[PDB]
Amino acid sequence: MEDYTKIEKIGEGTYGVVYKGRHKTTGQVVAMKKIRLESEEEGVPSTAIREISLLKELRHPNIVSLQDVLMQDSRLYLIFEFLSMDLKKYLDSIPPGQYMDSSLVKSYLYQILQGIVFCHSRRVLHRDLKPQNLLIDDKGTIKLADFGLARAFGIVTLWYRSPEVLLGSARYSTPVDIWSIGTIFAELATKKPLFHGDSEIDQLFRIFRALGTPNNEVWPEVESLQDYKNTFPKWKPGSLASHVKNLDENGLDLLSKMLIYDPAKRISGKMALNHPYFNDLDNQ
Amino acid sequence: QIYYSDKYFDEHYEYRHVMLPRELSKQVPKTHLMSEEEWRRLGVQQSLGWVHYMIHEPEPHILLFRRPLPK
Ligand SMILES: Cc1ncc(-c2ccnc(Nc3ccc(S(C)(=O)=O)cc3)n2)n1C(C)C
Repeated sequence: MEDYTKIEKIGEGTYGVVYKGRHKTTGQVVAMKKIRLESEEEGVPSTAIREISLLKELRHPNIVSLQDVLMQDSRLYLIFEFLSMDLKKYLDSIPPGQYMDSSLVKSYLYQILQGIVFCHSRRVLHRDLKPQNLLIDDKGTIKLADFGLARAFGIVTLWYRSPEVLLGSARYSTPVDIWSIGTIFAELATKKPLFHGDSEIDQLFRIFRALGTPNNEVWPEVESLQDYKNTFPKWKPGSLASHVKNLDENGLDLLSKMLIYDPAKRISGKMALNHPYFNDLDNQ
Repeated sequence: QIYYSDKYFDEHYEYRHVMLPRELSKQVPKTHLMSEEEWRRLGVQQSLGWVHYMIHEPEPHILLFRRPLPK
């Protein structure tokens, strides 16, 4: 549309190029995601523009509001509030020796859970959550970006992925986002990724080495999954607190509940918000 | 080039995975584990007695190895 002016590139997302821009009427600064639309078969209607319009109606202070949607010349433009920093970048600005302020960790996790509960209550998953998708303003508010874009289209990524998905489960649901928030919680505290694997298989082995190799005793039906093996290495459960620092006993309890193997037994977003860890929560 | 992981261990075995380039991966059997003679023909170089113990099907280029600890 003629209403906006590109300033500069900010990056590449999975789905297309992302620019910083200004609205000519309001003067507001925006993020503009360009997407080249794939050619489609005649007599097969597209869900993609329909599903994207639905996401425009999601409003919540801790998600990145999709302000508009344009279509010029078989290209789709998504317009968002511009935020100039993400969590990956914020963690990089902290020098060696320093750690993230204990109260700001709590605040951020609270905000993240608020946003994920909002999405989950409206039947919407992220599926692909990670520090690059968590944006921050200068005033210390944090928001999810790219919620529901995965479903709308598709048919560092690995570290935040859940064991359901890695072992090849037929189906998955809201618990995948909770596992990811788990691994991000640990990173906020320590500055470094909890499960720093070099491949799918190495990612599993790092999860096993910290939480125990799963069997049917701790995770019903796991031994039936497509990529389970009786030959995996065999580490015993326990010693999560040796992999993480700067968390009181509540923090460690919540974290361990976000990282339960069985999706059915894993903590929900609602329940996590009522956990004791948040009792002493702070201004901002 | 071929990349060799650091070692990790169990109560019973020691372990180590090896990542081959993707053009060699079409040469690794999609049906059976490999003899020490077989994996040396792909240019995997390490000490005697490592055993090819499993295949993660999504990553056929990753050879997983295992050797029993002595008692
Ligand atoms: C994939 C996607 N679609 C829409 C956005 C999006 C939405 C709103 N604001 C921003 N701003 C932004 C993000 C990261 C960085 S940086 C260079 O510090 O990494 C700099 C500015 N971006 N995004 C993001 C997640 C790229």
